[PDB]
Amino acid sequence: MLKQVEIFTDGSCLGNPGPGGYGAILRYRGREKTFSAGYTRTTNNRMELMAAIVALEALKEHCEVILSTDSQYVRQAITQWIHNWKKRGWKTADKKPVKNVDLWQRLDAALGQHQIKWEWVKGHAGHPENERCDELARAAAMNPTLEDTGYQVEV
Repeated sequence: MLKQVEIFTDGSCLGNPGPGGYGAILRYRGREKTFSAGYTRTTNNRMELMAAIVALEALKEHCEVILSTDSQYVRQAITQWIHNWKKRGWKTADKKPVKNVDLWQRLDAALGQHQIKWEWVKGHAGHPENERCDELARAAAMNPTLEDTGYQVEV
């Protein structure tokens, strides 16, 4: 039995927008859950954020999570932006809503219930669980069954 919740996420997209997917692996309680789905039209950044959201929301009590992703998009926002995004009320310098604000808020709500430790691996030097992730991310994109609502060529 693992003392720490462990999450592995990945996201993929064939275009901009194009069919995309995500694969997340959750090591919770004594089980190992596997999430995966593809969306008909979307972006790689929305697929990479979806990975984490869908995984953190499977957790039904306050945990100590360790998250592993090679996503630079998430890294950058967690490391240099998000802090600033709350204080300003989720707005850009030109007073418009940040890109993917719908998912950043959704994720901010999920990150909120837990003790979160981030692990930024390099796309080519991670665990096999990151590889199984990319793999699912890929397969998903090759067969979309859902629609990414909050997607906008826009805002």
